[PDB]
Order: sequence, then C-alpha cells, then structure tokens
Amino acid sequence: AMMNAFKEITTMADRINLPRNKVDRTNNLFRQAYEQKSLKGRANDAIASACLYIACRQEGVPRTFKEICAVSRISKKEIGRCFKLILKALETSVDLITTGDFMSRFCSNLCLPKQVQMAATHIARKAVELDLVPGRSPISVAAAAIYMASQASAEKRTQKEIGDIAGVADVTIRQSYRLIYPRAPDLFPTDFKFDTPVDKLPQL
Amino acid sequence: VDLSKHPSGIVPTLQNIVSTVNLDCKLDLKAIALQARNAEYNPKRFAAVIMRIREPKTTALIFASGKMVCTGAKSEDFSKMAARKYARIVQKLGFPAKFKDFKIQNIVGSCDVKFPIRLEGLAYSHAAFSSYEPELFPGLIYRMKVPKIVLLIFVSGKIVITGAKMRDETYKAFENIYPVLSEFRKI
DNA sequence: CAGCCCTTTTATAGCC
DNA sequence: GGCTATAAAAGGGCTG
Repeated sequence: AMMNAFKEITTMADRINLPRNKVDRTNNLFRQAYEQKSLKGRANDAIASACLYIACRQEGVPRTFKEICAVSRISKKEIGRCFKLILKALETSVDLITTGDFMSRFCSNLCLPKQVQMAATHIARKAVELDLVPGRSPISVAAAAIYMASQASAEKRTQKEIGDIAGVADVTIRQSYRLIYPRAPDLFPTDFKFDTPVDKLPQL
Repeated sequence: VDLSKHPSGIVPTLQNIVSTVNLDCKLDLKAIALQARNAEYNPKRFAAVIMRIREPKTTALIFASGKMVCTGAKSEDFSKMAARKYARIVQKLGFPAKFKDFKIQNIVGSCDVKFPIRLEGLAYSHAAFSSYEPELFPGLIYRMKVPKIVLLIFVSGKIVITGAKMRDETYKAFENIYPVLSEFRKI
C-alpha cells in the first residue's frame, strides 16, 4: 500500500519533471499520512497525488491542480479534498500561490523569451498591486498577463495557446485580460520593447 | 437593530433551515407517490418521497420509517410549521402521523459587510482557521473556533455562515469574525 | 466494515 | 445552465 504507492509517486514525479527534492518530500509526507493518517477510505494514490501537490508548494515551486492530475487519474476533486484533509491532519499549511509563481513554467512551455516572461511577471504583479482583477484566480491573472506581454512582443501566443498551458480557458483569460487591458500602459515594464504597441494591443 | 446584541450593526438574515421530524407511522412511499401529486418519488435515485409545498416554500424528504426532513424554510418556526403541514398531508393520505422528536439541525444564514475584503491577509493571519484556494472555490472557508460554525468570506463582503442549530450561534459567529473582517477591509 | 458517498435546501461566487 | 465549496438530517449504497 505504501511501498507500491511510492512506486507510483516516482512515476508521477518523473512525468512532470520533478527532481529529488519534492519527489522525496512527497514520500515523507505520504509516510506520515499513514502514521498520522485519518485518510481512511481515500485512494492510496490520492493521498499520494495530494502529497505530491502539498510538496511542490512547500518547496516554493507549485504547479496547478490540473498539472498534477495530468499525471495522476485521481480527479482534481479528490486531490483538492485529500489535500485539505492532509494539511489539517498534519497540522500544516502552505503559502498561497501567486502571479509570479507559474510564470517561469508557463512561459517555458509556451516557448517565450526571458523578455516576455519578465514583462508578464511585472504586469501581473501590478495588475494585483492596482487591484484591477478583484477576485480572479492567480492562474487566470497570470495567463492573462502572459497574453498582454507576449501580444506586445514578437513571439506571440494565442489565448488557446496560453490557456492550454496555464490550464485555463480562453474565455477566462479573456475575462482577466479585458480587465487589465485598460491599464496596459501602467502595467508594462517601462523599458519594454514592443513589436506591437499598446494602442495596438487586442482590446478583446 | 440592537447594538447590545449585534454590535456589528448587521444581523445575519437566515436563509435555509433544516429540521427533521419522526412521524412514527411506517410510510408506503409507493402509495404516497401515487396520490400525493406535490410529491416526487423515484426509487431509482433517492429512496424517499420528495414532496414540496407553496408557503412556506419548503421541500421534504420522506422515508418509509416515519422520518421526514424539512428543508428550505427561512425560519425555524416556519421550518416547524411546514413540517406539521407535511405530516397532516401524510395524515390525510391514511397514515398514523405523529409529530414526534422534531428538531432544528442546521441554520444557514447570510450577511453583507458592505466593504470588500483582502482575503489573503485574512487567510494568512488566521492560518489555523482559514482555507483559501482560489483554485478550488472562490471563497475563503473559515472554520470558527467557538461556535462551531463555518463562514465563507468572499471579496465583496458577502458572508455565508453555516452549521448552526440555534440562530444565536449564527449571531455569535458573525460578531466574532466581524472585527477580523473589518481589520482586513480592502484599503 | 468504518467511511465516504447519493439526495434536498440556501446564501455566495469564479471558472467551464 | 453546469461545476467547485459549507453545514445539516434521513437510509441505502459502494468500499478501501
């Protein structure tokens, strides 16, 4: 139940490219959710997934729920559920997850340059600093900002391309994008380049 | 209002009361289905007749054991009232209806602080009591120490306070959390 | 074979 | 609309 569980954990880890750190910590979490358990009828590889979720985040490098699931089988639901159960059980919690948390990865899979990453990362922080996107999920804001940034450079990517990697839906990205667009000027880096200028950015 | 009891100056408006009552008589759902008409019985999904009545707009789940559950009422007394009307229906159908054991099980209520809230500051400050994952649900699920009621703070100021068996626990929760909400008001 | 799930209500709200 | 989330009862169902 435990050893074979770790058999799968490693498989999970590998598929999404996790190095020793979180991959080990997830076993340490999982071994505890057996001692200090109370995770009763929960899938052993659900307790696992959630662990390799609370792990990435405790390492300072989190991935979305959709990211873990796409290497799991146990629904986003269960990993969301056992995740909550696990934090309570073990009397531990995490750090919130922010705009500039997925910017590195999202941008790498999107194949954009350090230029675009940095600006998306500065836009998203000011979007929040300027409270332009009230109750939006940080993933959404980020995917939105990544669309402003990239669309204002050469290397552009579409909402279907960004949404696809960010794990969100064009509709949603459009929602935040359109919320921050009206402040586009105040959002970019300053020394930002511009294959296409703000007065030209898609209004959406 | 009553600043002695609701110092916040806001009184949570009750939104849904769930009560249970035991009719004593063993019911024939098969029967009850055929004539009730305001009912709805489907052995397929749920093993209980699901009957509803206009005024007070409630819904009842009736089992072949006498045990009924009333939900939807916007007030205990009303939950109680409707619960009687159900029994009197079952009664008027040919059953030994008895209003034994009636009890209020959960009071759901809502509220509006009238100001937006910096959830993250609250999720961070009341770590022990708060769960705020924008990824799983757009609300901050707070779990109050005493009373044992769950609130669900949002960014707009609308609150939702569940788990109460006594409307006053509901009040004790909000007044408890109000000065936390006020502290984390959005600048 | 303790443990969750189904079903019904209600406020609330972002994402699909 | 739907999903997700919270509490609560009822009795059967599916189960790790």
